[PDB]
Parts: sequence; C-alpha cells; structure tokens
Amino acid sequence: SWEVGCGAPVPLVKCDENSPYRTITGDCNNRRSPALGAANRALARWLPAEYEDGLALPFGWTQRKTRNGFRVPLAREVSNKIVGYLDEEGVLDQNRSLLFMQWGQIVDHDLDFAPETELGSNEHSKTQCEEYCIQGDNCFPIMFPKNDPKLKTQGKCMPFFRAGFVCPTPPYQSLAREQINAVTSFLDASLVYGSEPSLASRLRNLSSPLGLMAVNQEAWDHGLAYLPFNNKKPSPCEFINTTARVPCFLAGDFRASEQILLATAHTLLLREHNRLARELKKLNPHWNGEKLYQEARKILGAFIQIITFRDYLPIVLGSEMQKWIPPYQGYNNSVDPRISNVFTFAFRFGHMEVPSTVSRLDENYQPWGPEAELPLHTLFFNTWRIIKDGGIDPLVRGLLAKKSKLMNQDKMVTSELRNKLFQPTHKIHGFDLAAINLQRCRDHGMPGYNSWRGFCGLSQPKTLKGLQTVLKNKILAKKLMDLYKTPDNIDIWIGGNAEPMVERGRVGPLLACLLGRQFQQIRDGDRFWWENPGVFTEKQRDSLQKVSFSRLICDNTHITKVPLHAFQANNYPHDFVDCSTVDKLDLSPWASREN
Ligand code: HEM
Ligand SMILES: *[C@@H]1O[C@H](CO)[C@@H](O[C@@H]2O[C@H](CO)[C@@H](O[C@H]3O[C@H](CO)[C@@H](O)[C@H](O)[C@@H]3O)[C@H](O)[C@H]2NC(C)=O)[C@H](O)[C@H]1NC(C)=O
Ligand SMILES: *[C@@H]1O[C@H](CO)[C@@H](O[C@@H]2O[C@H](CO)[C@@H](O[C@H]3O[C@H](CO)[C@@H](O)[C@H](O)[C@@H]3O)[C@H](O)[C@H]2NC(C)=O)[C@H](O)[C@H]1NC(C)=O
Ligand SMILES: *[C@@H]1O[C@H](CO)[C@@H](O[C@@H]2O[C@H](CO)[C@@H](O)[C@H](O)[C@H]2NC(C)=O)[C@H](O)[C@H]1NC(C)=O
Ligand SMILES: *[C@@H]1O[C@H](CO)[C@@H](O[C@@H]2O[C@H](CO)[C@@H](O)[C@H](O)[C@H]2NC(C)=O)[C@H](O)[C@H]1NC(C)=O
Ligand SMILES: CC(=O)Oc1ccccc1C(=O)O
Ligand SMILES: [Ca+2]
Repeated sequence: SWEVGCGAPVPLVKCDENSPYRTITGDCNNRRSPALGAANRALARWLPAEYEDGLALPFGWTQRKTRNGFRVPLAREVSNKIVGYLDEEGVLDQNRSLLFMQWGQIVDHDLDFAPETELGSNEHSKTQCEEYCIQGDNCFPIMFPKNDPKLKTQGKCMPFFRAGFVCPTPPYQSLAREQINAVTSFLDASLVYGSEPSLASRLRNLSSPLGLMAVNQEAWDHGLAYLPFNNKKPSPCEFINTTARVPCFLAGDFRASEQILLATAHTLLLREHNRLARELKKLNPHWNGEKLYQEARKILGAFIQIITFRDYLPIVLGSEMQKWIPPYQGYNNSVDPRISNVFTFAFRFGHMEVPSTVSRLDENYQPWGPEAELPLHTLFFNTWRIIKDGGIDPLVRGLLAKKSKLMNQDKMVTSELRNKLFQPTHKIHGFDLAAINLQRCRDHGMPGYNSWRGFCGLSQPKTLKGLQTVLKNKILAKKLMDLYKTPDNIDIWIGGNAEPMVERGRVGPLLACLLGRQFQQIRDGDRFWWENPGVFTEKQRDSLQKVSFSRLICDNTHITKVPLHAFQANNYPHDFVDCSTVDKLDLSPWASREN
C-alpha cells in the first residue's frame, strides 16, 4: 500500500517533450515520471528512516529512550573525543591540490541541499533556541558536555534547527518525515543558474539579447566580471567587517558565499557562461537571447559532468571506481535519479579534507602581500577580501599550488571548522561543523553504521575486536565503542569516515559504495547526460573531451601558468606551463548554417 499522493510544495508546470534544454526545476527529464529528480521534493530513501518514535523524532531527543538499549552520545562529545586535534603539521595530502577539496564542494552543492526550517521571520523561537537552549519543535540544540571549554565561554549549547520536510513545513505528523532536496538531483550546473524559475530569471541579464548572466556593476576585477551583490540585508558578509560593508554574492545557489574559495569557484563559472555566450553569438549572429543562454548553459552542464566523472571521481573512488560506475551504456529510463538521503551525508567526507588556511600567491606564485596566509575561519562569508584585497587570481593560484588536507584517523577535522565555524544567522565564530553533521544524521533519521555495511554487503562488526579489524585501528575503535557501546549505533557520518582508504582513493569501502551507487544513478538516469546520443552531436562530443579545468582557468583569469592536471599536487614552476599550450574548447562545431 503506497502513498505517492502527497505533494504541492512543489512548483510544477507542463512539459515540452521534444525540447532540447533541461528545465530549471529538473522536471520533464524522465518522460514516464516527470517529477523524478526535480528540485523541491523529498530525498529518496534507500532504507527506511529510523526515528525515536518511528515517525519524526530524532534519536537523542528523548534522553530516556535509548537506541538498541543505549543512550546515544552527544554529538559534541564525539566531536571532542574523536574528531578534533591540535597539530596541523604533517596533515596535508602530498598528492591532491586544494582544488580537489573545492571541486567536491561544487559537485555537492549542485546535487543536494536540505535547508533548515523557517516559520521564523520575526520569530522568538529564533531566540528561545539560542538564548535558553530549550529543546522543542524545530529547535534541537547541541548540548555541551561537562569539561567543554565552550561552556565557560559560549553558553550551554549550540543552536541548531531541524531540516525541512515535505508535504508542509509547520506542525505536521502522519507518515514518516522525509527531508527536502531544494535543488535538482541531476548534475546540471543548477548552482550557477538556480533551481527555481524566479531565481533563474533574476540571475539573467535581460536588458539585452546576448543571453548573458547579470554581473556586478559596482566592482570589476581587472575588467573581468564579478557575481552580482545580494539584495538582502541583514547580510552576513557585511557583519564580519562592518567597515568594509561588502555584501554576499547572489548566485544560482544560496551557499555560494560560505567561504571565499567557493565564491571564487562560482565566479569562474559565471565568467565562463558569459565568455561562452559572447563567443556563440559571434558564430551564429541571428540567434536570440534565449538560444544563446540555453546553448551556453548546456555546454557548461556538459563541462561540470566531464570534469567530475573523468578527472574527479577516479581519484575519490580509486580502484573501486569500476566496481560501481561501469562504462557508460546509454540512458536507462528505469534508473531512479533522485539523490538519496544518506548520500548527502556520505558526500560530507569532504569536511575532513579542508586545511586550516588559504593562501594568495602573486604572479611568481610567491606570498602575495605580508598577511598572505589567512586562517580559514576569517574567510567564512568573506567577500570583502576578494573585492578589496586583489580579486580572485591570487586565490585561484592558491587552489592550484596548495594541497588539500588528508583524511587521517587521529586528525579528522580542523579546529577552523570544529570550533570556529560561522553561521549566517548567528553572531559568533564558534560553531562545530563535526557536531552539526552528527546532529543532522539523527535529525534525518539515518540508520546506524551497521545497517549501511549490510546494505553494501560488507561485514558488520558487533564486538570491539570486530571494529578494530575493520577500522584497522585499536585506539579509534576503542574511543568509538566507549561512546557508542555498539557499532550498530555509530552514526553513518563518522562510521563511514573512520575506515581506511581504498587503493588510490580518498574514501573507504562503505563510502565508495554509497558514493558509487549515487553517481552511477545520476548518470544512467539523466536523459540529458552529455554522452547520450542525440543530446550533443558526435562532433560536439569530440570537442567537449578537451575541456580542462586548467583551460577554464586560462580563459577567465590573468593566470598564464597552470598545471596540466590541476587535481594532483603540482609544484611551481616545474609542473606549470604557459596557457598558450593548453587545449581549447573548439566551438565551430556549434555553428549552424542556413539555405
Ligand atoms: C566551511 C565548509 C566547507 C569548506 C571550507 C565545506 C566543504 C565541503 C566539501 C569540500 C564537501 C564535499 C567534497 C562538502 C559537502 C557537504 N557539505 Fe560542507 N562545507 C562547509 C560547511 C558546511 C555546512 C555548515 C553545512 C551544513 C550542515 C548542516 O547540516 O546544517 C555543510 C553541508 C554539506 C553537505 C550537506 C548538503 C545538503 O544536502 O543539505 C554536503 C554534502 N557544509 N562540504
Ligand atoms: C598522484 O595522483 C595521480 C592520479 O591519481 C597519479 O597519476 C596517475 O597514475 C595513473 C595510474 O593508473 C595513470 O592513469 C592514466 O593512465 C593512462 C594514461 O597513461 C590512461 O589511459 C588511464 O585511463 C589513466 O587515466 C596516470 O599516470 C595518472 N593519471 C592522471 C589522470 O594523471 C600519480 O601516480 C600520483 N602520484 C603518486 C606519487 O602516487
Ligand atoms: C575591514 O576591511 C578593511 C578594508 O576594506 C580592512 O582594512 C584595510 O586593510 C589594510 C589595513 O590593515 C589597508 O591596506 C594596507 O595597504 C595600504 C596600501 O595603500 C597601506 O597604506 C597600509 O599598510 C594598509 O594596511 C586597507 O587600506 C584597509 N582599508 C581600510 C578602510 O581600513 C580592515 O582591516 C578590515 N577589518 C577587519 C577586522 O577585517
Ligand atoms: C547586461 O549586458 C549589457 C550589455 O553587455 C551590459 O552593458 C554594458 O556594460 C558594460 C559596463 O557597464 C559596458 O560595455 C557598457 O556600459 C554596456 N554596453 C552596452 C552595449 O550596453 C550590462 O552591464 C549588463 N547588465 C547587468 C545587470 O549585468
Ligand atoms: C536498466 O536499469 C535497471 C534498474 O537498475 C536494471 O535492472 C536490473 O536488471 C536485472 C536483470 O534484468 C533485474 O533482474 C533486476 O531486478 C534489476 N536490478 C535492480 C536492483 O533493479 C537493468 O539491468 C538496466 N538495463 C540496461 C539495458 O541497462
Ligand atoms: C551548505 C553550505 O555549504 O552552507 C552554509 C554553512 C554555514 C553557514 C551558511 C551556509 C549557507 O549556505 O548560507
Ligand atoms: Ca543539480
């Protein structure tokens, strides 16, 4: 007895059916089931949700009710006893650049977003939750354990709001609570253009027929464009330096200004759209604005898919790559392309790959300025350092020359994110991303670690000795048992991230399985996948294979020296070469005659 009635919170419309362009909402990708993969719908469930009361309450909500007979430990204690570390030396990945971490965040934001609950404009819940830590409704505070230094200095808890769910959002109940994915599931560049009709339109430059995206009008970066500023005050980007008063950037995705390197990436993409756009007009002068926009847009979608599948996943999945994502075989209308709820947690392996600093390099790739190396936390929601401190070129050089942080069992997440994370909404640099993650696993009703091992067909340890062998680490296995009492209670996020990495990969077996299946699906169930016969012509695909992130760089900055393989670790100047030597995307194949 199914239930697929429930729905409304969804912006729907009719389909075009022989239209060559994806919709903004993702609707109509699948002809037989039109809303599959669309934005503003529930995340798919690969396993049933697991709640304290079986429907909506998170585990750890009712301090008396246990999970399999035990109390589940506070997310912050786990963060404190297993995730933190003090010494940053020796923690960098010797063969993965800072761009490796950054692309991951970009693919992520393209695929999923479960925003927090509102009903809170002009709200005191907004305060009944930060001031007094009273648990209730959508307020599910992260309590501080005894002996936490934040006690003495911050309060009794860290505010936290539950994720949105469907059918409504206010006081609801009935079936099992399913969170929302506010963006399209397909890998389609929805982060550049938006996932809603409204925002997509406001992002475009409609005062002219060139099919370009709107650009900042207050500042330019050496003639090159900037994303436009965001309308909405109170702005967090201006709260961090009330003298600079530079607002956040307005983009296709709302998290765009979370950190300066993510904003840099968004800018690089915006720029490529316009470039691609003025170039296409030049070869087909009669094309109107719509055609220029959709056509460029489609090129860029094919770009992100290529870099992701050809250059990125192979070094995340490693030797497991082929075990989950076999050679492409054509569109499969039976493959469900929805992003699963657990994937949004599996993809968070990236948080343990973020180093404590971001650097800026001048043109010889040497420290730019005196205070060239900044601590990560000073850059959450920091747009002023771009606009008033050198543009994006210095940051892009850092992306190519610095390394990512390597995941390590005794040194998982940097304190820059574990104690000094900045929320939009709040006023301090004192949040814990690691604790938020664990708290979100429960909010989302995730099955424990062992449920997912079974799912992936991997052993399921029940004993300390069992866990030691799987984690191949006596001590961590130990900390994990003292806190969880049973491996069946270990939250998927930490359980999955504590495993050793597979050969040539950056994630372990459980994650490789969870990541691998998800990507296989968004590829096989995407009617618009770039390799799908009829989407692009044979000659257009031969052109699209020469796309390189190195090139994306050369064409949209004033950097003339770039690595050939921008994801592996490269040393300047030996591994860098003149832009003049890098393959360019050939567009003549897009030229469409007449008569
Ligand atoms: C600061 C933050 C980052 C870097 C300086 C950062 C980075 C990443 C990378 C590199 C990811 C994948 C390779 C990745 C995935 C996901 N993130 Fe994270 N991220 C920073 C900050 C946050 C915050 C805060 C959240 C929200 C947590 C919450 O539950 O409230 C966050 C989320 C996610 C996320 C879930 C997305 C969703 O579907 O709602 C990832 C898959 N990041 N980040
Ligand atoms: C740093 O990471 C690099 C990537 O993980 C790695 O180099 C890669 O090694 C693989 C080994 O299989 C090779 O991969 C390519 O080999 C042929 C081309 O000769 C292709 O047809 C294959 O499909 C495959 O893509 C490459 O030599 C290289 N891959 C790339 C994309 O550059 C380095 O070995 C790592 N450094 C160290 C010290 O381990
Ligand atoms: C808030 O943003 C301010 C910039 O908008 C920033 O101050 C700026 O940064 C430095 C001061 O530390 C100045 O630049 C340096 O270079 C000039 C070159 O002309 C030299 O004369 C000085 O050595 C100078 O330090 C900027 O001019 C300065 N701008 C202003 C208006 O002060 C603040 O530091 C930011 N505040 C925080 C807390 O981040
Ligand atoms: C929309 O596009 C138009 C045309 O490309 C932009 O107008 C040009 O802006 C630059 C700098 O202002 C200059 O070349 C001219 O002032 C404009 N040229 C023309 C032909 O109008 C305009 O800036 C864009 N609008 C937005 C909001 O980005
Ligand atoms: C298209 O995708 C479907 C769904 O993933 C594949 O279906 C599996 O195929 C086997 C053999 O027919 C079935 O017995 C299983 O029930 C299916 N497994 C699952 C988990 O659904 C199918 O193989 C794909 N077909 C092509 C031609 O690519
Ligand atoms: C999802 C992500 O990367 O988002 C954020 C994290 C901390 C604070 C703000 C945001 C945001 O999107 O506004
Ligand atoms: Ca998308």
